[PDB]
Amino acid sequence: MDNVVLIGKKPVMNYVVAVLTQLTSNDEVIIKARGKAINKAVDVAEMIRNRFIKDIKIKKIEIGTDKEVNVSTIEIVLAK
Repeated sequence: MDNVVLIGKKPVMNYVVAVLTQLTSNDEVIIKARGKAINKAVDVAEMIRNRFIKDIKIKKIEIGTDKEVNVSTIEIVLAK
């Protein structure tokens, strides 16, 4: 399995646990989200950083647009 966590409609805590799960086998985890879930992706990354793995570093943040309608995307890479 890869190291990506797709942030969608589930409650923030579910993704916080999914990110912790990925961080058990990887030193890097990629959080991706689109549209209104972008703010939840940031909440998730901030929670990991603030409360669980305080030494965690944000290796990369990239924004873009996906698809007859455009939708904003964010990708946040967390690294130990």
